[PDB]
Amino acid sequence: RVSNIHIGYSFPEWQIHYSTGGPVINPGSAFSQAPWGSTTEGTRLTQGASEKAIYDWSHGDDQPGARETWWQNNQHATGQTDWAPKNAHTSELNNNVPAATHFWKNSYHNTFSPFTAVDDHGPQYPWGAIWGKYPDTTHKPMMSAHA
Amino acid sequence: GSGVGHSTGDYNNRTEFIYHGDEVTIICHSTRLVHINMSDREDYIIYETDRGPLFPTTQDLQGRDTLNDSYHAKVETPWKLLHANSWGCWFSPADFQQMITTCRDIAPIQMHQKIENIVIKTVSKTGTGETETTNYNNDLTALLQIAQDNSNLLPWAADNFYIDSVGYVPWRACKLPTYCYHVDTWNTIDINQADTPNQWREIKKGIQWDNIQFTPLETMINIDLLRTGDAWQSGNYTFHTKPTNLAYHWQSQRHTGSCHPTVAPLVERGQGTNIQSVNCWQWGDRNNPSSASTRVSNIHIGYSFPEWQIHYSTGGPVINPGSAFSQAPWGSTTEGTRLTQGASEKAIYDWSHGDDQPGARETWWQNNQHATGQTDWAPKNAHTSELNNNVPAATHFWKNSYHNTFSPFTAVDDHGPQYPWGAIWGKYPDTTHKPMMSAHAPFLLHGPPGQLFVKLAPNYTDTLDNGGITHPRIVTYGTFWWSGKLVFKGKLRTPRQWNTYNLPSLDKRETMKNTVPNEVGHFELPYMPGRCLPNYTL
Amino acid sequence: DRGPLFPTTQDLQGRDTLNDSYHAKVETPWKLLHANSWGCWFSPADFQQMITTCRDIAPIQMHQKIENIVIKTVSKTGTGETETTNYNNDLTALLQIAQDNSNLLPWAADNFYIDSVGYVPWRACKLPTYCYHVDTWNTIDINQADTPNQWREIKKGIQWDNIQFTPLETMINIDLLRTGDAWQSGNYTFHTKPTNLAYHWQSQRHTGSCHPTVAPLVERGQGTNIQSVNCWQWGDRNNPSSAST
Amino acid sequence: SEKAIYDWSHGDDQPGARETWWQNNQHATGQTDWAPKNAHTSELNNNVPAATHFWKNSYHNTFSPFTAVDDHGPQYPWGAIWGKYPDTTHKPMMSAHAPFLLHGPPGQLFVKLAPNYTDTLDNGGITHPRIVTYGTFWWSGKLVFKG
Amino acid sequence: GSGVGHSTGDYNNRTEFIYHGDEVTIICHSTRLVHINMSDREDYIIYETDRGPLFPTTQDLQGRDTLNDSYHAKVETPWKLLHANSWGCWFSPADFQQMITTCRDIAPIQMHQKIENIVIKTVSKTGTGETETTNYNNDLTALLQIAQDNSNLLPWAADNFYIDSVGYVPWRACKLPTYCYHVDTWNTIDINQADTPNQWREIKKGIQWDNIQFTPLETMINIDLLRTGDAWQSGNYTFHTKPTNLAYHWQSQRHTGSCHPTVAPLVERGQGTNIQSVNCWQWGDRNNPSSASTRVSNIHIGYSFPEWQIHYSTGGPVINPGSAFSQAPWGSTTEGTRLTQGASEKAIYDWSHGDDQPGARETWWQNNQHATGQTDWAPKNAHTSELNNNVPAATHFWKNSYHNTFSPFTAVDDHGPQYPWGAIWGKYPDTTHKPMMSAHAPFLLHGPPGQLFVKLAPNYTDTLDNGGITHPRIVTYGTFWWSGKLVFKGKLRTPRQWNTYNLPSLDKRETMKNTVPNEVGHFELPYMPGRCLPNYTL
Repeated sequence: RVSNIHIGYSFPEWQIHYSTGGPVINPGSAFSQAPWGSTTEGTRLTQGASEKAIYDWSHGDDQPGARETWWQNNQHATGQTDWAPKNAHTSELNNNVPAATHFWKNSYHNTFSPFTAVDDHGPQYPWGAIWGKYPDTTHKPMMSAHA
Repeated sequence: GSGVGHSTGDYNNRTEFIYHGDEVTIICHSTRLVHINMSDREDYIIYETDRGPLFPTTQDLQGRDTLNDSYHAKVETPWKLLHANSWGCWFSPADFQQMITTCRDIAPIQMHQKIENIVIKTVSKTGTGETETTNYNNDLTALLQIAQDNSNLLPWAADNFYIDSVGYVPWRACKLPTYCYHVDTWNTIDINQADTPNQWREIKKGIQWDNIQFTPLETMINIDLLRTGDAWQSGNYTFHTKPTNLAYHWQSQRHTGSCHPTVAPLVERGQGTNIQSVNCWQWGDRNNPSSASTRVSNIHIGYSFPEWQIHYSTGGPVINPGSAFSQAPWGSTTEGTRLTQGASEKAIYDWSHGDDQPGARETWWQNNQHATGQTDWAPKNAHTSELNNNVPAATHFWKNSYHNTFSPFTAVDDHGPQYPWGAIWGKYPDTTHKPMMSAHAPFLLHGPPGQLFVKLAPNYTDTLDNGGITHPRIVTYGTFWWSGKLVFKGKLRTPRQWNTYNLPSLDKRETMKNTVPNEVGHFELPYMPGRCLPNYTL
Repeated sequence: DRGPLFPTTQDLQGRDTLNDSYHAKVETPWKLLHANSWGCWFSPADFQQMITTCRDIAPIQMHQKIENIVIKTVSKTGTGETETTNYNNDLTALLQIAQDNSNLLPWAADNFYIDSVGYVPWRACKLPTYCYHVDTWNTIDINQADTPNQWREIKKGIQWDNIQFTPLETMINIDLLRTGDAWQSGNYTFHTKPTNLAYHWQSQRHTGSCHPTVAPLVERGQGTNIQSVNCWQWGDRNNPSSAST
Repeated sequence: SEKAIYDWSHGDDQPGARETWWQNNQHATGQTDWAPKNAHTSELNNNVPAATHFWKNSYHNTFSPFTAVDDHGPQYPWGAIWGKYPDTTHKPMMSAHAPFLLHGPPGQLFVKLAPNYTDTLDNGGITHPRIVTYGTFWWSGKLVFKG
Repeated sequence: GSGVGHSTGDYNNRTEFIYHGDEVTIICHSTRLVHINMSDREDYIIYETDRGPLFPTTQDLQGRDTLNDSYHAKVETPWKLLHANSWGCWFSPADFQQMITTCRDIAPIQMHQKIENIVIKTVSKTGTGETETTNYNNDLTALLQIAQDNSNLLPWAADNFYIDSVGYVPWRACKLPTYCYHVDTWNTIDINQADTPNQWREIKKGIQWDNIQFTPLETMINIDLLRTGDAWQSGNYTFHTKPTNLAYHWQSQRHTGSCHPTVAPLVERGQGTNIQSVNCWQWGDRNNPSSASTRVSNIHIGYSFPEWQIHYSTGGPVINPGSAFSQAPWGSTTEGTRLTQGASEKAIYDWSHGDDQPGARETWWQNNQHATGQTDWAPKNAHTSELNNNVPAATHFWKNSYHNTFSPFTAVDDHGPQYPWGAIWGKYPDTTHKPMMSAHAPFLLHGPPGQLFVKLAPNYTDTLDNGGITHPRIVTYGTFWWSGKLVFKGKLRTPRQWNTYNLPSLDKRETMKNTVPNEVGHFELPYMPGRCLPNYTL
């Protein structure tokens, strides 16, 4: 049914950009893999632009001389979850059900469009950065991937 | 005076066009009689739904059939929702033609609305058997209760996406849809599986109860109780938005800018020749040939998108729309082969909304046929590795791909207003990134016009026991008169060309006699696009 | 016509169809004069002066003039071999000038064909003729269901029903000038943003805090990345914690 | 990358021929992202991906809300200084050639010689000869920049 | 400054639409380049003319062929006449569409005009044989002489009935017709004779010399001599007239008033039945049946006239027009059988006026096809002696008569404006009884806009002898730029109906591509009627 906007967008993930400085990750949008069966214990699905913090005794860690890891799947954001292997597209949208041909299951594409409403990570305690810096470029980013 | 026997309002449904230099002010009046009856229950309820019709129970279509899922979970309220959001509510067919002929762009300015001439009465069946007699007699002391939600505390259900609104025809009575809104539920269908391909399976299905949000209207907003002699005023509402363009754009990326230098033809019906060697900016490392196909440009008009993109979300599968464009250049026609590819859309509507006969639903499929400059259809595009004087090889050329070419350079354009059935306005989501443009309603609002809820207060019998088991109530219905005024402003249109235009008419699929009433009074409102006249983009 | 090097055959199976210049225009008797280009306003040393000494720049205001108008006619009396031509003034003759301020006419001065006033100040210049596109469908199908590795044209031609034809005479006021009078543009003020005159060399791995390392002890020695550090990593990954992720 | 084709009237050495200058944009190395060289993998964790779950050769559009990017900038001699926005609901975010996009661009200036007819113009349309005429005028302009 | 090398004017040809509430102000600018050359002679002359082509020299068609007489007698003057009277002069096709779409009625308000940028030059042929060379070189001292006739002392020749006016296309050069006017002559042809029937004979033919009136312009009005550096102003002219209605009327005498009482149909596609016994005013002594055919009415719409009425006058045979109406209800069609009966008219026009190709003349026959309410065609009417409950006998009924039913009761309606070629205004005759309405031009004026005369002063050689035999003069021609501004005012039109209109377009006989220029630049202006939209009369 028609709608004015779309919530979320697929992105090739994890996108490895080989740049002039070296390979990097190009992030996708933040979302929870919980609707798809992800859990901290058991099978972990990293797909949601999840991130891990590595920290030591000086920053919020229990014992000296070791580093502790906290992996945050962003588990409360379930409305934004769009994961490209699960999406499909068909050629014609009508009263007929598509054929085996004219249906494409497995593609990875970037659906970010003028219609997409999306949402960022937000503040992460303790370890998240509060602020960040814009680059000076003709096109500034629309939103931040961490801070 | 005021009381039982004095009328609280009058009937005004008519439009006004105020012309001053380079400015048009349209004042739309709409008055409708609304037939309301007692709620199915006095309680809020929350329930899951079935999948829907034509959802697969088997693997035989191997998942391609799962687009049919309507499954969801809602909280249904005793309240009814009354909104005017649609074009056919405010305009008659001749008023909308007047607007789209004489105006360049338009925006809504301010709005207010009223409810008055409230009548409530009860049904008493004394028939006691065959040849049964019913009596309809007033309850002078009885309450219609009205709640306007100004601060938008309640979830937004009035988007006109189910075309449930006040009627289009002024002299007919109307009925309101029941208000209800979604609750959090996971619906995740896996059509692509590692172990077992060509299968579909549901991973997580059900209501998520832990964080569920349940909001009654009683706790959120003040409710006004009205009797037969008093009336209700909305107050003024002011839109904050941008005008929408009433002209369609025919120019593609090769219809804009300076055209390639040519040698004019000497005779009649002769064609010019492109000069081979010219000064040009070319893309890539290419001088030969320097052609209009490859030359630099500041912008690009249109973008490809995977279409139709089926997004399997936490709530279920959805369509992720592409840009609106006409498939006519590729041979699409309403009759014959239909190409749905342009982000086309169909309206389903009934006798209450612009339909000819009662008891049936009519369908209007709009291919957006005037927008031919924006048309970009991914199977037809290609890409090559090197752009130079050489023609690419079989390798280094990719024909069939589906990609999203939306970039910083793309200039694109929306659907625009659709008469009768299109929504006038819509609501932004609150997210860090707001959408750049709307896929249906021409105007997205941060605060949209407040939602207006209407309900009949219950009339109990004498047997209410406080225990909960027996709370009968006497059958009751009511009617009230809804008035509203919406003001638009726009820019006056003047001829930019020598030759005559094609002024907005009736789509070839419609004829004039089906627009006017019948021997029995049946007629349907015609379709008109909000953009019926061409103009230059750049 | 299509243009040079457009395929007439299927031998290159559609890959050759990028060469299409086909279009449809309305050509006007008017000539177009614009200064839009960098080489018009700056000399090579002036542009070097600017890009050396400035961070960013934007245009502010502009005006222009036309004057010292001379019009004359050609008279060939030669009547055969050893032909003589005479160039003599018409004192009463008109140059007509139209400035389009409200942008009612289609926009043809983009400098994409590099047709502009000359770059060299001491040389004479000639203007391109003004013309603009009309609505036409050109749709080539290089990807077909029935017959692959083919190309076919679906819709080709001018769309006459809604066509727009705008003369300058009806849209804008035209000024007629004789040899003694001159023409002024009036002032024009740009509204825009500055553009940055510095290029950026930093990639996504040249920005931000660099990975912690152990500095080299000797000359031409290279530092070593510390294996275990505090970091924010993408995904569920501590090992290795690298500048890549 | 883009190439300019220009003649003696515009910055060219010899008359009667056209010269070509291909500009690879060679100073902008930080922005370089070339799709055949990028890759994406399914899971990002301490494990190295398998042969499956790694996709080398794809071509996708990674433009996202997070991307900071940068345009061509001014090109001497031949680059356009300004350009025109299209009127559409979504205006482009940045220009692919001219450094400055304008809503109203500088007005277009049109020039024509009025016709000088002979005495034989017949009003019928068949014969309207006109005497061969040419002209010269001097164009002056002043453009002000600030930076 | 001013002199040889300074231009005296600028080119403005464009229209402006000023909208204020219920009022429209249209300001039309028109500027044209006029090519003028030396007069055929510097003297006035007076001469008779031949009959014309296809006039009978024999009795074989027994007089029916004598309608072809063009015979007359004129006084031809060296002056040329320049008038803007026509619709196609002031409006472009899109401007006229804008007007007739958005306005109810309109009238011209004020007008002024100019002449400037005067160039005069001479032709010198030195070729002296084959391969001849001509030189075109300025005479800086030479005179264009201009005479505006404000008081209307000269006979009125600018009626645009020969469609000789300033050109319709702004970018093309124009040429003026020579001014000349009739002198008194008797032409009387007798097609009905007592002695010898089925013959034709001329009684009195020739110029009547005794009372003849000969008026030069030199004696009547002041003449302005202009050189290349000076320019000419008209002064302001103000029209005094009434607006003309831009809506056509479809209602006949049986489409007006209260309709006969009927019983509505119960089903779909059923038709109602007229109630047999009703209260009515009937004509005559008649109650049975009381039918919509016979019932009283205050007025009558339309009148029959003998048509085509050929009036044999003292000047020759003429057509006496009937009222304008459509023959479409009777089965007339442009293709197929054409019925000319409605006071229809044809325009003959050339490349200079709205025609596609040079060297040929194109014809447009306008049946007035939107006016169907006024249609009264005498062969179809009948009359009977008694009007009562009895049906008339074979006697007392007259079928085939041709009579003029114009009466005090008749309401009738004129042609209205015809684009491009119709005259805007006309001139009243001075007679004791002025006509009630016009047969062509929408506006009849007492003082019409003054006639403007233009002439090149003669350039003699040195051989002028004062004896009259030798007065050679050097071949000279000129060009000047004519500017004018005509202001119109009218009433804004608003929708009176629910359903959409048919907005003014292009006649089925025209297509859009013939309106726009060609590969070689050939195009023709489309026909539009000034009344393209319906409205209720009474």
